[PDB]
Parts: sequence; structure tokens; C-alpha cells
Amino acid sequence: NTLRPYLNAVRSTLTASLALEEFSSEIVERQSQPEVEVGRSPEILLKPLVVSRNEQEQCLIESSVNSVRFSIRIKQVDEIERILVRKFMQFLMGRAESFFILRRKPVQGYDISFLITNYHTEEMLKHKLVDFIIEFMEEVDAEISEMKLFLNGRARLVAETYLSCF
Amino acid sequence: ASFNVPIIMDNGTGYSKLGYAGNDAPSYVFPTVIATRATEDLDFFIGNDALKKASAGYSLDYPIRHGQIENWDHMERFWQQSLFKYLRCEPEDHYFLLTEPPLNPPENRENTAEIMFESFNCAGLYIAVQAVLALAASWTSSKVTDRSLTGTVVDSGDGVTHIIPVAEGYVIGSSIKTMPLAGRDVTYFVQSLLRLKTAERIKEECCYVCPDIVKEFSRFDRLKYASIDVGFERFLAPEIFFNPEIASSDFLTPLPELVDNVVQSSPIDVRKGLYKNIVLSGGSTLFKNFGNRLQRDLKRIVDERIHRSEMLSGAKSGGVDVNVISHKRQRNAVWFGGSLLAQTPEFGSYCHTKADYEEYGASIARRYQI
Amino acid sequence: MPAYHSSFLSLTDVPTTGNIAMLPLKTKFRGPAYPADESQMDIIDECIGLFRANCFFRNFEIKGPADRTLIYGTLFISECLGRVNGLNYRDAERQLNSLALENFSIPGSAGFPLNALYAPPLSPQDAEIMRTYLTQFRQELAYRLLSHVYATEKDHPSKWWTCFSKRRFMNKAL
Amino acid sequence: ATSQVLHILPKPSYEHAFNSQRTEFVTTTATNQVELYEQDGNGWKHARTFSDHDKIVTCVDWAPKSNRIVTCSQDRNAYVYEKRPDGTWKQTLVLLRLNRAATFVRWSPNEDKFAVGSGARVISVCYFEQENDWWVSKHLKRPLRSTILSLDWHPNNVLLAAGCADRKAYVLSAYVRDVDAKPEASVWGSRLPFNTVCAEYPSGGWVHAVGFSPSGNALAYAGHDSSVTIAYPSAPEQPPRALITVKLSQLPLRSLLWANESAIVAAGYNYSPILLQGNESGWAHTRDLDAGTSLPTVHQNMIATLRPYAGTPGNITAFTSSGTDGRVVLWTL
Amino acid sequence: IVLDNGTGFVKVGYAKDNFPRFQFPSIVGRPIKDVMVGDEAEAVRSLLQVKYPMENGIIRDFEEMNQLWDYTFFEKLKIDPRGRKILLTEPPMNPVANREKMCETMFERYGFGGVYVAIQAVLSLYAQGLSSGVVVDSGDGVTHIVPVYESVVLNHLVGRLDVAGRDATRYLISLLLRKGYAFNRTADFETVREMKEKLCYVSYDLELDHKLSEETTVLMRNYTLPDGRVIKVGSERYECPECLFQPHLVGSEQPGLSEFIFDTIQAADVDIRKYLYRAIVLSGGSSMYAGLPSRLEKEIKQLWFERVLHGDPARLPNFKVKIEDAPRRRHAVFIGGAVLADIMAQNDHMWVSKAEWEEYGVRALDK
Amino acid sequence: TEQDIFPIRNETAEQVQAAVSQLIPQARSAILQGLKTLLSYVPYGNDVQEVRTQYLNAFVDVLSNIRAADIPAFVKECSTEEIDNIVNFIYRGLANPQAYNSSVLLNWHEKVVEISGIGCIVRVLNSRPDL
Amino acid sequence: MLSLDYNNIFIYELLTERFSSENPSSIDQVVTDFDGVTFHISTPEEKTKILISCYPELVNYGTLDLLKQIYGAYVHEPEMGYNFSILIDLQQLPATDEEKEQLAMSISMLKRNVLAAPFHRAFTKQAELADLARKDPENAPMLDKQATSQELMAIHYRDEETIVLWPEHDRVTVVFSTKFREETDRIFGKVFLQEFVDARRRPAIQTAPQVLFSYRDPPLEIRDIQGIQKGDDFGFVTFVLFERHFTPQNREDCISHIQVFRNTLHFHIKASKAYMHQRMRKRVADFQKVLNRAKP
Ligand SMILES: Nc1ncnc2c1ncn2[C@@H]1O[C@H](COP(=O)(O)OP(=O)(O)OP(=O)(O)O)[C@@H](O)[C@H]1O
Ligand SMILES: Nc1ncnc2c1ncn2[C@@H]1O[C@H](COP(=O)(O)OP(=O)(O)OP(=O)(O)O)[C@@H](O)[C@H]1O
Ligand SMILES: [Mg+2]
Repeated sequence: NTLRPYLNAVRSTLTASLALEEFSSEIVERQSQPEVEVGRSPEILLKPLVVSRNEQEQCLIESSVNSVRFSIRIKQVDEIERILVRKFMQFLMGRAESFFILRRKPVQGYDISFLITNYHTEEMLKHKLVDFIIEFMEEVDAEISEMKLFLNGRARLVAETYLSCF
Repeated sequence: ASFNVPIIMDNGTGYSKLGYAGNDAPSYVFPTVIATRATEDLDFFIGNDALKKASAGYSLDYPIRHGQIENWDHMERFWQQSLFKYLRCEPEDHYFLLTEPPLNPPENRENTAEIMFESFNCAGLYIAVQAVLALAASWTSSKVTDRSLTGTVVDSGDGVTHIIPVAEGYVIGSSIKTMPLAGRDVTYFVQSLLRLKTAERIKEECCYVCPDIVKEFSRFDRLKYASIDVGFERFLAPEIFFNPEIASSDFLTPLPELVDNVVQSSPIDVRKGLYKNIVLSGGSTLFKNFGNRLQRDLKRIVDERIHRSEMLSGAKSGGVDVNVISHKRQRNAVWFGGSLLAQTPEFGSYCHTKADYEEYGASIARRYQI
Repeated sequence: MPAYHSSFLSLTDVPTTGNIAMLPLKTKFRGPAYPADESQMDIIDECIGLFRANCFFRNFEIKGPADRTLIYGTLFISECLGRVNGLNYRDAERQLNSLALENFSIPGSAGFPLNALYAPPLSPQDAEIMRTYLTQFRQELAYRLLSHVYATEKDHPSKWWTCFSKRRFMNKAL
Repeated sequence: ATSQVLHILPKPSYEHAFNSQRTEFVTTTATNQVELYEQDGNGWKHARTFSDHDKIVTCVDWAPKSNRIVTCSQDRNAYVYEKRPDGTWKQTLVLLRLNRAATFVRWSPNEDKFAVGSGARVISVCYFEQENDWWVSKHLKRPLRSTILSLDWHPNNVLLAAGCADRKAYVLSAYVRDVDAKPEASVWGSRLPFNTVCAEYPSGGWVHAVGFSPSGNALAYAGHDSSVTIAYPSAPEQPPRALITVKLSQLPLRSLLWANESAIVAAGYNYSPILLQGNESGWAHTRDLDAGTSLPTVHQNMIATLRPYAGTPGNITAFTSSGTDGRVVLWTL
Repeated sequence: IVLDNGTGFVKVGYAKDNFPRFQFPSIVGRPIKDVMVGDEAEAVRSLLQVKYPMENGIIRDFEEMNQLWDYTFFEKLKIDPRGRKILLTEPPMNPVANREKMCETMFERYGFGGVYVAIQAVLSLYAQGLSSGVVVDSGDGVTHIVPVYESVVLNHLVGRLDVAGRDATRYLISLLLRKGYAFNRTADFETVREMKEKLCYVSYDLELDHKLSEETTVLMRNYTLPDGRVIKVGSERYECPECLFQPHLVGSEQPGLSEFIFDTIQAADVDIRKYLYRAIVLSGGSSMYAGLPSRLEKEIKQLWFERVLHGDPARLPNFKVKIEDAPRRRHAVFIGGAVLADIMAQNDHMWVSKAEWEEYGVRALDK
Repeated sequence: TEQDIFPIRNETAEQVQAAVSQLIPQARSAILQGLKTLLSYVPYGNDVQEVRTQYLNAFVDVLSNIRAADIPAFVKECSTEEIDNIVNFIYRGLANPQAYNSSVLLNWHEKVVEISGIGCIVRVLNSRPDL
Repeated sequence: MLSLDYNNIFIYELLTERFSSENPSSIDQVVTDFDGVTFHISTPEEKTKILISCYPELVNYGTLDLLKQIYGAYVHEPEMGYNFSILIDLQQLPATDEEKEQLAMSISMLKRNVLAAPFHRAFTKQAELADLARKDPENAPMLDKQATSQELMAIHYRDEETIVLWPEHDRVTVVFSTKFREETDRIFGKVFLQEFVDARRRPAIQTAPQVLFSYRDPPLEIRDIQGIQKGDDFGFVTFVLFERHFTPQNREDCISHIQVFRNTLHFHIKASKAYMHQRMRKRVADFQKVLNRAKP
């Protein structure tokens, strides 16, 4: 099982890299802006760490002083799971105001990308969110598996109720 | 295919309206409720079916509360069921239309658009305000007999009433005064003056409207048996709303005073037009000899505002142009005007098709036009 | 508003006493007022209608005697209707007489609210005048009610006239 | 073993800012407003608040000897509050021209001037101008080239430290001509001029603060790379005699200091105060102050800046710490 | 002591004061006194027809202004109208008839023995300690600008921009309406103004603005209306002040706040630009937005090194565009006048006191 | 490069491109023995990219072809520099899971994080700008 | 609901309400059903004469015989529009015990009744072929191959839809067409049509007909049709009708069950999509609750 080692590794690296501090943009005055979107910010950004357990799934763990980013590529082999996760991430990022953390336009080449700032780290605990990330990932995986398993029942029921009428 | 007959559906509390354009009577009417109950978790009645199967409907809760959509998981089910098993309509054949109470929030409007667009994979969405939909129905009268979006929409419901003026089509909800008094007040009044189903049957069978009780009583001494006697209750019923003190002294502010305050709160420049013509929404405050009663009350209350102001200020203001027009059948007139508004060739020039959504998402779902 | 206005009192001249004024009318018993110029419309007849219309009202703007007399008439009519609501004609007339031509002195008795009855009390210089006026007015109103409400039956008044006496002026019914 | 719990303070503390007698502490609330409390039976209580600020206040300080209070924010300027004899706190502004927002402020030992952590490429210092009511401005462009994060004032009117953003640890000096304080010579620099620099110590990453032994020598500093470094300079042109870099295994820390002449204590992101000895030819970690390492530890959040205790200038054997969720604690040893 | 008659609002305070004392707007009501004034016209404006006599540097309600000044001298100052002196200043480039009428009034109505009518821009520039320079006086309705040199402003370089706070608020409400909401132009003109200065900040980054607005949520905020409804504002917070830099968007063909300033600067000789470059400041609407100094500095640098003659950035440090950002830019001219009136008080060389009160001859130019 | 980066130009040894090959050869010939040579010298951050990629691939292959019976022995028997270097190497090798399996890499990362400390990951995160 | 109704609920309710009512009022409604059709329920002149209101393809083929034989003399002028009007009166009824319900059901199923005429000729041809190849089982293949490609008819009930049918020996097969305008709907239809053919393996339902699938490789015999050829956004499914199901004893229910095959699939797909949306909303609510609880 290569799932628990990867989960432990991502949890540990996230807990180690989660360090948000207040910083004023040295370019523009009296406007707190990010450090991964505006300008370049060469001497502030850290090395983007990445962890992977397979070829179709990975997560880019980027770090900064006040612009830490995080993204994961959900596993997908068939078109069913592909379109399922596509629609799920679309509907989840559409109403980004609910969580106040998710983004609207994820980075190119990825499915979903989160976003955390100093305010988000102070309004909530650290280990709580660290565990909630893994819990949400596992719950999304299980829900996708169920939906894949939930369509067969409806399909066979429709088949049996449409062929038994005669 | 961009030319078929559109569909108008004004879903709200209690009874929900739904049908087609180019008509005068509703095709279906029933209360908004579903008889919700391993697998096969989709067997639940709707409308009259649920009202009859309540025996085993297992707590047929209501899916709508205070007009605003609160249970989307059940609202979508109700919508799809009413569209498939009670309308037999093809979604990929013509345009659609949704309902939204006054001041509907962008969040809820976008949620409704997204749940009614991607779920059924339709093509064409359109949402408007109840005020404009009700005002467009009064165009059939000989007063306007044209397109003139200027006036006020006083929605008097069964539970509560409200008013939402419109300034040249744009409803300005900055100053509004709602009247909690509704049909329930008159129902309780009638029930108390005779010491649910029987009360409603007695209230929806005979209801007079008199200028004043002092004259109603004088004319009464100079009557009907159904269902068990009647009397001055028919004369006192309507006054319960005109003079709240008769029914409930809590909201002493009467209807004429509320209308005057609402029309005077806005700038006078636009109020001079708003006070010209007004239309009532729904068919609750539609009693025999009712509209003219409110017109007389307003033209009598405006005395101390016009005649006295002319002498106080010293300027002849010939603003005698108020003329209230009452609908003939407003019980389901919320879509009567919508049908005429959608039958215009330019109805499709202010909508969004699949090409305007597939490459834009749920962003363009709030800004509309006439 | 739907209240019953006085339409008789003014601010020019009237035989007021304490907190109310005088209203000459036609009556059989002794009265303090004098004969009016014409009997086209007496005040005792309009008071009955005012009370019948205001029985289901909240209150009325007390403006001198115009409102005090109307409130007194409405209260008297309500009391008469409650005492002869569904009783025999003989007992009803007996109670009406015992309430109109009784020994009731000037207003200001205990138990009942003194503010709603008569705010400014003026017993001296008008005691007998006010007493005889009240007696005559009560007798006339009681007789007029017994003659009008009484239908063609064997002294049976209108059912609604006695069944619509649930409320009173200012909620002074229970 | 030893612990203490005060007002939960459901706001980002980031500071302690004790008073002269250490009875009226001030703390920020991520807003222009300020929260002040007074001593009460087994706890504090709300006493007064400050206003007139535009953006969130970041750093404040109060010299115990003078009983003054100075504040700064990201509003292009800083304010100073004075104790009014009527029973309140006065407010006064200082005229200083800057290009970016400030991040940190530190008072002077002898209470004659102060430094501000300007986010621009220059550092400013102000003082009381004679025959005037406002405080003159100041700026330096030669030594510094990037923004600064932390600041520290050596026990003197010279050799003002400065924590630059880059991996280098810069150090400046402020010697005003009007100020009669003579710049006595030391090991850092003899007869140093107005503007000068001692050495740019390359750190193992970021920098959060700089330490100072109670005597004055044995400079130190920490960073985000979970490591602390010391220094023993012998001359402004010679290299350090002993440059030992110890890397702790736990999470990094910030806002270090020198508890004793040899022992050093500090805290930060890690949920446990560290305790280690110090020598000129040796170094090693002994243990942590926590005795329990939802969570087993006491502080279940990030630790904020750490200030020392009154004690004695030579040794204090005590300090106080807090976090982003308040819950200030007054440790010992 | 003195005051500053403004178009929209007006201030008043003692001379050499640390901060202003009174602040009242030029919006008189009409119904509680006979005619609302200041507080009586603002707090009770719900049942009174408001009116703004001062507008566009001119006036139309003479009795209204008279009552305003009477109430001011009565309550706001608590000093005798004739046993005291004042020093006012109208907007720049104003007509001479208004000044003559103000002098005649101050002389023959209140009995003032000594007054003074100077230029507000001159006082705003002197408050910062500078005798020669420029000032961006973005008024409430018109943004007037004029240079200063040798204690006198150059009338040739005088101008006025069509942009102002009114157009800004109009575009803000229009964007809030077209964004999905259904508001009115006059439904609530105070909540929009309170939200603008509270959540809007000018930024000269158009490529990054929409990017951060459509790719992040940190820009989103939560504002509370007066009734209780929770309203949201997104990318419409930074686009509001953009109308100042793009007059064409408000329906007025104009170069811009920076383009016009440049065209006026390089319009004069090079001998004055050397000192005018190090005096680029603003006092009013053009000095209160967040991020305006950096934006205008970048615009000036761009139009400097890419407008006249430049092919490479080999001499970008030769020209220094000094753009000072005074925190008290709103009361800059007020403080300047308050500090200047004290130097001319004891001075007996002012040909106004004892001459512009009752001793009026046939010449009134030296005023 | 100019700031926040200690090494700037090391053409003296970078242009040679021989020490890395010599170290990789001994490790390959030997393949608790790999880390001795593979970690004795880290790829010097410079303008050389092919040699660095080859050394990284060789180190990843050596780590994969190692005895995974009792890793704790070598995990505990190593200096701070060695553990930091191997952690950084594992982090840089886990970026391309197509060529390598990454399972052994993730296992070694988890073991060194749960056996040594919870600060090695944070220390390796702040590495050189181009090294 | 697991089976779509074949009778219009609106008409089935209006007729049964007007038959028992005693105050018929004016009606000016315009109801539309599936397959792109429109109805017109209104009275031309009087208030009681209820005048209830792709077609040329069936007119040129011949379908009015069965409609007339089933409806009697209730036909009326073409009434330009739907092209099939009917005159009904609520005063000259023959009885009210069950004739009212029968007439209501007939007027409601008029759609299928009109769309069921092409099946009578197919039934007749199949019976004739079975009678021809009854005593001589041999020689049937070539005769059947020669008795096709000429009698098969194509129905055009939509701008893009198309259904064809041709007779066989001892059985009869049909084929449908569909046009999916989305990838998720395409995948749903694919999995549904796969489960359909996979379900027949069960012995309890082995007696059901055989169903095949063809996405991009349509039958070569039907490829000669002038309709749409093989396409990427198209899917054809073939069915078979045996004699046991095609027997006249039970030939009235199978036709109505098959006439709603194109809509049942889309209805079930949309129901599944609604269930997916509901589950997603539930998960989002759970995540929001967890996030709100994460606060201190
Ligand atoms: N002619 C009439 N005169 C008086 N009352 C009537 C008349 N017609 C209907 N009503 C009553 O008016 C009330 C409101 O009817 P209406 O159809 O307007 O409700 P509604 O707006 O759909 O209600 P809700 O807002 O609760 O959904 C009901 O009690 C109804 O029976
Ligand atoms: N917080 C704020 N930030 C920026 N602008 C603001 C703020 N509050 C108000 N404003 C705008 O400031 C303008 C008025 O500025 P001010 O009162 O200084 O003008 P003024 O000096 O009276 O003008 P004039 O010289 O034209 O008479 C209006 O556009 C107003 O909406
Ligand atoms: Mg309604």
C-alpha cells in the first residue's frame, strides 16, 4: 500500500512548510499583495517542493512568506472518473466564497489549487487544517468510488424494469 | 429552436404557477409540496398527488420558505418532477424562465440558473422581478394600452403583503413599507364575529365592500343562507385592511398612509410619475368594489398634501392625474403579463444561450435587460 | 377614519358643565335642556348610530364635549344591549328603567375608571341640572332602542343587535 | 512545573509591551484600535483603548524608565503616546518621510531616540529636536539595500542592529552630532564614523531577530532555517574568532534573546520553549522547558514574539511569551 | 480665526491649531429653524430639500450663503463678527466679481476691520515649506491645477480637469448595478460614498488587477449595508478610481490626470520645470486615494522616458520626479492659511485692515 | 543569484566534471554503502545541467537498489549534513514519478522524518535557488 | 417514476373534469408534448364544442384509416396547424359509465395512435412471410434478403432524429438514433446501453429480447438509408421483437412502451445528474461545517 506513506509525507511536509507571517509589499505602498502572482519576488519565494506516488497523481507544494499555494491532481484513468472529478472541481471552485480559500482559475495543468494567507492561518488552527486536508482528500476519493459504484445500481434497475414490462 | 413557444413558471410560496405563453388561463395549479419518503430513492408524490397520499407521505415538508429558496436538493427534484411527469416538455426545444422574489440575491439567482441550466442541459435562461411581471399584465387595460414601465407593484399575499416601486423599469427597493396584514386577518375576524376550510369557504363566497360602515348599516336595515347566517361581517371584512385598528392595532399605519410614505420617500422628480398608475400583484386584494375604494381613499388622503401645500407654498400644482386600474383576473396574473412581454420578437435578444455559457461559466447570470 | 364623529359640539358656545356640554333633544320625562327649533334630527337618534358604529372601534379623539357625549352614549347603549341582550321584554324594560331613572348621582364613582368616565369633575352649581339631563337622556335612549330594535315579533329585538355587543368603547366590555 | 494563564485575548497579540511597573500591558488587535487592561483580582480587566490609526498596528514598545509608549503601523507614519497626569494617555504624531510601510520599532536604552523598521531600502531614526516641537526625520541608503524585518538596540547610543531580508545580517550605527553622547570605542569599531558597517554575517537563511548578551558582546541571531548563530568579533576588519552554527531538530523559532550569561532561551513556531547552554568553544541542546511534549502541550498555536523579564540586567531567569491566539504566559528560569 | 470656503464642504478652526475644530458641508436643507444649515441640513435631510449653493466655483443662493456665514460667526466661532479678523481663500481661477462681492460683504455687513483673500493653492503649497512648485487641487466637482513660482501662480498654466468625485461615484454605482445588483442612482448616495473610501484603492496595474480578481478570492470583501443586507464587492473596488486616469470612460475626452499634468508642465520653459519636477504634490481628491502617489510617479516616469526623445534607459536617474505624499493633504491648505495668518496679523503693511472695511475709494485692486 | 545564494561561480571544479563521475563509479561498483559515496559530494550548483541530472539519476537508482530490511540503522547512523543531503535528494527525485517508482523514495522520506525529527523537511525546503 | 406515462395528464384531467362539471368555460391553452408537437384546446364559436387540434411523411404513406376506424365520425376539417383536428361535444354522449374514460384515454394516446400506423403494415408483412415459409423452412434466407430494402420506411419526427423499421422472419427488429451534445451525457448513455445488453445474461430475465449496441460502426444494411450516416456525436441501438411479444394478444402495450424509449434514457440520465448534484451539495455542506468548526 503506497497510500499511507504518501499521506504521511504530504502531511509532514505541509506541517513543516506552513509558516505565514505579515509582510508589506516592498513595491507598492499600503497594499498587502501576494508574492506568487504580482511581480517576481525572487529573494522571498522558496523552492517548490513536490511529492508523488504515481504518474497520474501528484501535488505541487509551493511556499512563500504570505502566498503559500497548494494543489493536487486527482487520480483518473477512465473517462467516467475524469468527467466526474472535472465537474466536481468546477462546481466546487465556482462557489469559492463559501470556503474563502479555494481559487477560481486553478493553475494550468492542474485540477484544483488552494490558497492560504496570514488571516486564514490565524482564524483557524494549524493541525486542524492539516488533518482536514487529508480527510477531505480521502472523502473525495471515497465519494468518487461510490458514485462509480452508485451508477451500476440505477443502470441495472432501469434495465430490469424496462425489459420486464413485456 | 429559438422560435418555439417559450415557457413561463412563477414558482412561489403556496401555489406555484406554470404554463405557456400566448394563453390566458393556467395549465396547472397545485400547492408547492412533495411527499418525500437501499435503492429507488426517488418515489415521492407532488402537488395534489401528495396532498391525497399524505396518509403515508411521511411528513410532507414544504420545500420553499418565505419565498427564498432554502432547500435546493428538494427544489431541483420538485422542478424536474413537475417538468417531466406533469408538463411533458422537451427542454432542448425552446427557452425557459425562472422566478425570483423582489431583490433576489445574486448568489441565489446564479444558483438557480446553474441548477436549471446544467441539470437539464437546456438552452436559454431568463429571470425578472415580480414587480415588472405584474406591471406588464396591466397593459391589457385601456388606460395604458402600451409599453410603459412606470408605477408601483403592491403585492398583497395571503400571509403578508409588500410594495416594490419601479422607476422606468428599474425597481428601486431603497424605501419600501410592507403590510403584514393579509387574508389571515380577515379570516380570523370572520371566525371571531361568528361565536379553516369552512372559514375559507365563507370568505371566498360573499364579500361586500362599502365606503363606510355608518352608511352600510343604514343601508342594511332597508339576506343569504348558504353552507349559517351573514350580516355586517361582509361589510367589516374589507375595512380590516383599510383601518388596521379594526383588525390589528399593531400596524396602525393604514394602506393609504403607507402608499403616501412610499411614494414621497423617493425623489419628487420620479415620484410625480410613480404616483400616476399603480398595479396590485396577485389576486388576494381583489374584492367587489375594492379598487375604487382604495382610489377614493388615496384621492381623499392626498387632499392635505396637495390642496394645503398649494396655499402653504403658494404655487398652483395641477397634479390631478392619479388613476388606479384594477386587474380583471389577477389570481394568476403574475404570468399573464410575462406572456405578453415574452411574445415580443425582441425577447430572445436579452438572453444567454449555450454558447454564452460553455465558455463563460456561471459568471454572466445576473445582468439582464427589458 | 371609521369612527363616529360628534358633528354637534363646537368651540363657540354651549351649556357645558365640568367636562361635557348640553345637547337639547326631545324627551317625555323632565330634562335640563329646552325644546329645539325642529325635530328633523335629534342627538339621541344619532347617538344610537354612533354607538352601533363605534362598538367595534378602538377609541376616539376626545375634543371637548363632542367626544365625551358620544362616548357616554355609546357606553349607555352597550350597557342596555348587554342587559337586554336576550332577556324577556318585561325584565328588559324594567332594567332599562332602573338604569335610566335610577338615583345615579354625578359621575365620579369608585370602581369604574374616573378618567374614562369624566376627567374634569364639576359637581357644584350644576348638580341637579346634570342629574336631570342624564336621566332624561338615558330614558329617551332606552325607549328609542326598545322601540327600534323591537321587530314585528312579540317584543323580540333583532338578533344581531344583541349578538354584536362583544366589544365596547376602548375595550371596556370585559 | 511552572506556568501562568492570563486573559485569553481572542486577538493576534504579537506583542507584550509591558509598562514601567509591568502592570499596564498593551497589545494589538489587527486593527487601528488598541486594547489596554489594568490589574485585577487574579487577572486583568479592560481599562482603555486607543484610536486615530488608519491601518492595522504592527509593533509598539514602552521604555520602563520613562514610562512612554510608541506605536507604528503601515500608514506611512508612526505615532507616540504620552502619559497624561489627568489619568489618560495623550497622542502625538512625529514627522518622518518614508517610501514604504514600517514593520518593527524598538526604543533606546537611555531613552533618547528610537528606530523604525521601514519596509523600504532605508532605515530612519528620530529624536527630540531642540527649540522645536516635532521630531526630525532620518534615512540611510548606503549600508542597507533591501527591506528589514527585525530590530534590536544594543545597550548604548551606537551600533544599531538591523535584520535585513537577505541572508546577510547587517548592522548600522546612529551617532547624531547634537547628541552629546560620546561614541566610546569598543571591539566592534574604534572611533567609528557616523555611517559605517561592521560585518555582513551570512546566515543560514532568513532572519527573525538578533540576540545580545547582558554584557554587550557575543552577538547572535536566528532564522527560518531552524538554526541559530553566534559571533565574537575582534576588530572591524578582522574575521570572527569562533563562528559556530547549531541546527536544532525541532521547528524553527523567532525572537531569541540571551536569558543568562551562558544559557539562551527562545520559542516560535514550535510548541515548546527550548533551553540550551552556551560557550565560546562548545554548544549543545539540553532539553525544552515543556514537560508534556487536543494536543498534550500547553500552547496549541503559533508562538509570538518573546520579551524578557525585569529581573536584573545581568540575569533575569524569567520571561514571557504569547501566540497568535493570545493566552500570554510568564515562564521562569 | 480663519476658514476655507470650499465647494462641497467647508472647514474652520483657530489659527496655529494642531488640528481642525469644526467641519460643515455646503448643503442647506429646506423643510428646526427656517432653513436647514450644516447639521440641521444633513442629519434632518430626510424631510428637507437639500441645496448646495457653492458649485463649480460659483454661487447662486446669496441669502443661503449669508445665513450660512451668520450661523458660522454665531456658533462655530462664538466671536463678534466685527471684533475679529479672518482670512479666506476661494478656489483657484475664480472670477473677480465673487471676490469683490465677498469683500463688500465682509466690509459692510459684519463690520470686519481686517480680512484677507488669498489663493488656496498658494497656502496649500506653503504649508509644506516651499515657495515654488505645483499642486494637484482635485476639487469636489472640478480638479484645478496651477503652478507656483516667485510667490505667484502662473495664470498661463492654470487649468481644471473634468474628473471629480461625482463622476467617480456615478461610475461606481453604475458598475455595482451592472455587476448583478439592482440599485438606484439616488436610492442611497451615502452608503456608496462610505464604501468607496473604505474599500476602494487606486492601482496602476490593469493586467494584474483582473488576474487577481478572477483567479483569487482574497480581493473579495464583506460589506454591511445600513438595513442589514450583506453586500459583496469584488473587482469593482479598484476600477472605481480608474476613471480619473481615463476621462474617456466617464464620457469626456481628456488626456488624463497625469497626461494633462505633463502636457501642462512641458508647456512652460525648461528653467521652471527643473524646480517644478521636485514639487509634484496634490491637496484634495487627487491626494486621498490609496496607491495614487506610486501610480502617478510611474506614469510621470513613463511619459518622461518614452514621450519626447528616449531609446534606452541609460539616463533614467537624471530626472527626479519628486512626488510628496502629505498625510494631511485634505487640510493642507487649511493649515497653511492658519499658519500664514499669524505672520500677517501683527504686520501693519497689509493694505486691507482699516482700508477694505469702510475706507473704500475708487480702486480695490490690491486685495 | 546575486543575493540569497552563497555559491556564485565554481568553474574551477564545475568545468572539470570528473569528481561526480568518479563518485558515481565507486557507488555503482559497490552496488548501508551507497550513501557513503553518493552523499559524499552533492551536485555543485552551476551552469552544468546534464551532469547534475545524471548524478541525480544515479543517486536515485542507488537508493532504490538498496537493502530495505532495517533502514533505521543507517537513518540513525548519519550526521546532520548527510541526512539533510539525502532528504534534499529524495525531494528532488520525487518530482519525476514517471521514470522512478517513487515508492521507496516516499518510504525513506517518511522514515527519516519520523525517526530523526520534524524539522529536516523544513530545512530542506529552503534550499539553494538553483541547487 | 420508473415508467413514463403514455397518456397526457393535462388532457386526461381536463376531459374528466369537463364531463362531470356543469359549467364549461372558455379555454385558450396551447400545450405541447414530446417529439416537437403542439396542441390547441379551444372552442371556435360556442363554449361547449371542444375543438382539439413530419406529418406529410405519414400522409404520403397512409395512416388515416386506423385513426378513422378508431375515432368514428369525430373527424373534422384539416384545421391548418397540427393538421389533425377533432370535434367533441359534451351534450351528445352515448353513455357515461366507461365510454367517458375510454374516449379520454383515446384522446390522450392520440399521439401514439398516430405514431403506431407504420407498425400495422410491418405486422401484416411479417405474418405473410411466416405463412409463406411455414411448410418450407428452407429457402427462407434469400427470400427474406430479397423482401427488404424496399418496404422499410423512415420516420422524421425531428430535424436530426430518425427511426427505421423492416420486417424479418419469425421476428422483427428496429433501430433508434440519438444525438448527445455533451461528454458526460455520452458516457452515461454508453454505460446505460452497455448495462442493457449485459443484463440479459441473468436467467430470470433471459426471456427478454436481445439488444445490441453500435456507436461508430452502424449496420451496413441500414447505412444505405438517405438519412444521417455514421457520426461521432451519434449513437444507434438495435432491438428485436419476438412473436411471443409481437402477438396480437399483447401488441398494444409493447408499442406504447417502445414509443417512449428516446425520452426514458435522457430522463434517467438527468435524474442521475440531479442525484450527483445533491450528493455534491451534501459533501460541500459537510466541508463547510468542518471548516466552521475548525475555528477556535
Ligand atoms: N375574489 C376574491 N375575493 C377575495 N378573496 C379572494 C378572491 N379570490 C381569491 N381570494 C383569496 O385571496 C387569497 C390569496 O389568493 P392568491 O392566489 O392571491 O394567493 P398567493 O399570492 O398565491 O398566496 P401566497 O403568497 O401565500 O403564495 C386566498 O385566500 C384566496 O382564496
Ligand atoms: N475617504 C475618502 N477617500 C478619498 N476621497 C474621499 C474620501 N471621502 C470623501 N472623498 C471624496 O473627496 C471629495 C471631496 O474632497 P474635499 O472635501 O477635500 O473637496 P474640496 O476641497 O471641498 O473641493 P473644491 O476645492 O472643489 O471645493 C469628494 O469627491 C468625496 O467623495
Ligand atoms: Mg402571490
